[PDB]
Amino acid sequence: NFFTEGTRVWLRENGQHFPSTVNSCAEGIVVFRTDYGQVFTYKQSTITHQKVTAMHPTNEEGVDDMASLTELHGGSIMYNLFQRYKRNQIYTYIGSILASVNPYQPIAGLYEPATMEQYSRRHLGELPPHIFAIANECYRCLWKRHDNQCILISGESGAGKTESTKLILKFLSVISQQSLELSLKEKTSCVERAILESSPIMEAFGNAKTVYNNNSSRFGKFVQLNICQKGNIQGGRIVDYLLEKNRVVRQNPGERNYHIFYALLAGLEHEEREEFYLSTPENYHYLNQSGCVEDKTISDQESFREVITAMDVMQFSKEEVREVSRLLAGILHLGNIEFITAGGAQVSFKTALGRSAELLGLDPTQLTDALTQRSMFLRGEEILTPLNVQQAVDSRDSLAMALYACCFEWVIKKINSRIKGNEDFKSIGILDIFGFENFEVNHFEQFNINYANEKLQEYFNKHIFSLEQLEYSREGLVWEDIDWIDNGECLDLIEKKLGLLALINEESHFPQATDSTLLEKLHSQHANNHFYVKPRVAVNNFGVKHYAGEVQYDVRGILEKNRDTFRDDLLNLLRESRFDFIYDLFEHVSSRNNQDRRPTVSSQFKDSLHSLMATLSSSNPFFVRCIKPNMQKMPDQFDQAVVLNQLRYSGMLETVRIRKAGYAVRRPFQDFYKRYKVLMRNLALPEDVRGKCTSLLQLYDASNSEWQLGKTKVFLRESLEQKLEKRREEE
Ligand SMILES: Nc1ncnc2c1ncn2[C@@H]1O[C@H](COP(=O)(O)OP(=O)(O)O)[C@@H](O)[C@H]1O
Ligand code: BEF
Ligand SMILES: [Mg+2]
Repeated sequence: NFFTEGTRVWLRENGQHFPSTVNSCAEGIVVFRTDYGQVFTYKQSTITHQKVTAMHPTNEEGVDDMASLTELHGGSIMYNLFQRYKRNQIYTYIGSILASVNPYQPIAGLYEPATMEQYSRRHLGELPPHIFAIANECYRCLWKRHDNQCILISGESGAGKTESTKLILKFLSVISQQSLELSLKEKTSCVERAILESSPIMEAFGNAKTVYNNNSSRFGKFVQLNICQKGNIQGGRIVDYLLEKNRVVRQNPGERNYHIFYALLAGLEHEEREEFYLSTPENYHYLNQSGCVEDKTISDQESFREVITAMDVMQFSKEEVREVSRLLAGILHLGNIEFITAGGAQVSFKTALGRSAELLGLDPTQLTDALTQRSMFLRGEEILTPLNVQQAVDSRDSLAMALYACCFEWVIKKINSRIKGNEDFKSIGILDIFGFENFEVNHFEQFNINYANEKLQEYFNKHIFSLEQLEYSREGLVWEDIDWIDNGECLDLIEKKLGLLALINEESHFPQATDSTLLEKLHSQHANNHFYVKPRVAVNNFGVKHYAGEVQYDVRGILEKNRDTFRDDLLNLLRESRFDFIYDLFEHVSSRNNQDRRPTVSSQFKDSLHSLMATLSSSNPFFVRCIKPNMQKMPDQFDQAVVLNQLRYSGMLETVRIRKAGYAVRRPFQDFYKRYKVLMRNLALPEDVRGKCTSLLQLYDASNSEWQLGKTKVFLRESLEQKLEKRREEE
C-alpha cells in the first residue's frame, strides 16, 4: 500500500473517500493532501489496502452523467461535482435527473440567448449538461409522450430553485417563439412577455431577505404553461401556496420584511411620497425591528422600476398601481400605532392612526374604537368592552396581515387573468417551493415550510425508487432491489391521526388551550417516536428529525398562528372603507371570528399539499436537485462537508446507483415498434412484436445490458433512448 510522492489516491478518512495526492513519504511517515486542502499524516506501517487506493487515471476533470462513474462512493460523486464546479460547470446529469451547484456568481456565456439557441437545436446528451437541456427534453416530451410534464426543483433555502425556475421559463418562452406556423393572434398576445413579467411582481410581494437567502421565497409557487400542438404557449396559470403573512408585522433579527415595502419607499416620486405621508423605512415599526433595512445585493429603487414595468405589462391600470401603493402605505402607518393602558388600551401617538385611517379610507374614531374595544349586540343594544394592550396590538397586526394577504391574492388573480388562455393540448408545470430552513430560532412558519420540503422529498423517493422498482417487479424484470433512505415515518409523525398536525389542530379548537398545554401533549404522545425530539433543556421547543436534519421548533405562537382568527369587528370596519379598492378586497370574505370545526392554517396547508401531489402524480416528472456549495453565499468556495451532507441526506448516492443499473424509459411493445419502425428497415424482422423490439435493441446495444423486455413493455436506459431518438430524427 506504498505510494510515491505525487501519486493520486483515494484516502479513506472521516467516514468518506478523499480525492488526494501523496505529499511526502519519508522516515516511515506518509502525508496526504486532499483536493479540498486537508492535510492528513500517518505512520506508513498503518496504511493498508482499501484505506488508500490508487485513483483511476484522468477520466478527466469529471464526467457529464454520473451513471458513467465506476466508483460509486460519496467521495467519487462529490469529487466529480467539485472538478466540474472548479471550471464553472455547475450542471451534472444522473441520467435525466439534473444536479445544479449554486455558483453564487455570473458565469460568462452560461445563460446568454446564443446558448439558449444552441440547446434548443440539440438532443439531451449532445451538449454539456445544462438546465436548458432539461427544459428542452421536457418540451420535446409533449410530442414523444402522451402525458403532461412537470419539473420539480429541490434544495435548501439559497440553493438556486427560484433562479432555476426563471431560467426554465425564459428558455420555454424563447422556444415558444421559434414555433411554426405562428398565427397573428399568438404573435400579438404578448402572453410569454406577461408570463416572464409575473416573476418580478411575485418576488417583490412574496420574497424577503433571510440569513440563508437575500431573496428567499416566502410562498410556494406552481406555474403551469399550456402549450398548443404546434409548440406555442397559449397561456398559463400560477398557484401560490401559503404566503408567510406574519412577516408583514414581525421578522427575526437581520431579516427584512417583503421587498415591495423597501422598493415603494425608495422608488416613489417626491409628490406621491408626500401624498402617502411616507418617509424612510427606519421610520416604520414593520420595517425597523429587525435592525436591517438594506442589502448591498439589492437596489430597492431599481426593483420598484422593474415592478412598475411588469405591472403595466400585466394590465394593472395606473390607478390600480396607485391603489396598491396606497394600501401598502396604509399598512406601514398602521404598524406605527402604539397603545398605553388607562382603562383599557388607548391609542397613545395619534399621528400614525390618523395617517393609516386616511390611507385606508376609514374614519379615525372608528379605527381607534375597533383597535381598543370589542362590540356585541344584545336585543338590540350595543355593548362595548375594552381590550387590553396585547389584544390591541394583536388587532392592529391582524388588520395589517389581512390587508397584505388580500392584496397579494388580488395581485395573483390579476396575473392569472392576464395569462389566461386555451388548454387545447398539453401542459408543463414547474414547482418552485420555499426551501428547507433551520434558523437559530424556528417557529410555526419554518414547521410548515420544512413539512412541504419533507413532502417533496417523499415525492422524489416515490418516483425515483418506490414506484420505479414496483414497476420492474410487476413487469417481471431481472432485478435486485436497491435500498434507499425512506422518510415515510417522518411524514407519518406529522400527518397520521394523533400526529403533530392532528394534535396542533385539536389544541387549536380548544379556547382554554395554550402553547404550553400543546407542548405537554406533543411530548406525552411522541417522546418515544424515533423522528421526534423532546429537548433536554429547551423548555419551549420540540424537534423533528427531518430528511435534511433535525430542526427544533419554538411552540410560542403556534396556536394563534394556526387558528388565524380575524375579528368580525375588524371585518365590519374594513367594509366601511370609502376606498373602493379596500372594500372590494373584503366585500365577500368569510368570517373567521374566534369560536366559542373551522379550517386552520395546518388543515388547509395539508389539503393544498395533498392536492398538489395529486396534480404532480398525473404528470411525467423531471427532477432538478440544487446544491448549496457553502453557507456564506460565496463564489469559488466548495465546502466539501456542506456538499457531502446534501448529497447523502437527499439520497443522491442511491439515485446514481438506480439510474446506472435501472431502466428509466419504457414503452409497450407495439408503441416502441411503431415509434422506431424507420430504424428497422435494414433488419430481417421476426413475426412477433417482442422479437421486432429485440432485433432493434440488439442492433443499438449488443451488450444486452441497457434494456430488458418485461411482460408488456420494453425497458431501456436513458442513454439508449437518446441514441434511438437522435437516429429517428435523422431518418
Ligand atoms: N445559477 C445561478 N447563477 C448565479 N447565481 C445564482 C444561481 N442560482 C442562484 N444564484 C444566487 O443564489 C441566490 C439564491 O438563489 P435562489 O434561486 O433565490 O434560491 P432558492 O430559491 O433555492 O432559495 C440568488 O439570488 C443568486 O445570488
Ligand atoms: F430561500 Be429559497 F427561496 F428556498
Ligand atoms: Mg426561492
